[PDB]
Amino acid sequence: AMTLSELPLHTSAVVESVQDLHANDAIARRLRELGFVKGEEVRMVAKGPVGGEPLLVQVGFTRFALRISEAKRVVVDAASQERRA
Amino acid sequence: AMTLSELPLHTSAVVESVQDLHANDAIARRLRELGFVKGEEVRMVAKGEPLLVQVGFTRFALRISEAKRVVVDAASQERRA
Ligand SMILES: [Cl-]
Ligand SMILES: [Cl-]
Ligand SMILES: [Cl-]
Ligand SMILES: [Cl-]
Ligand SMILES: [Cl-]
Ligand SMILES: [Zn+2]
Ligand SMILES: [Zn+2]
Ligand SMILES: [Zn+2]
Ligand SMILES: [Zn+2]
Repeated sequence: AMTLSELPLHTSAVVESVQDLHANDAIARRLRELGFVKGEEVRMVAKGPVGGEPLLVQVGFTRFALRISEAKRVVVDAASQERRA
Repeated sequence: AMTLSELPLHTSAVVESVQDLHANDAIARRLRELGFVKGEEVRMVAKGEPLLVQVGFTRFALRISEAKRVVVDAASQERRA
């Protein structure tokens, strides 16, 4: 499945779910609590793919800095991708 | 391959290497610089998160994704007090 860690710059996508990386995943839990839920749009604002980290992503009107390991928990719908040019 | 994230509580093991999770892995580079090198002994002192691991006289509080990068020798495991 495509994850947020692979979302190209200036591109939005619809969140499908947030998958635990391991048992009792506090990071995954925190992401869900912050708005990363099925049906909501998330966009890659800066850094990543390429460039490096952190990945600056936006949900609603709030921006978060995520390591690739953190963004990889968020599964997005690849066919919902749209370039915000 | 056995990783530090799998080292049981109060058990020690010898580091084999540090594996990148992705290309251009800065965290992996930091671990290598921190002393997680081939031949060094690492001990799981607190949990089995956070995973508190000790190298020498330094205690590192690692998350599982960070510890999973550190590969250890399975035959080198030792139960400690
Ligand atoms: Cl976590
Ligand atoms: Cl990462
Ligand atoms: Cl990194
Ligand atoms: Cl983790
Ligand atoms: Cl990480
Ligand atoms: Zn993929
Ligand atoms: Zn990274
Ligand atoms: Zn740090
Ligand atoms: Zn974790």
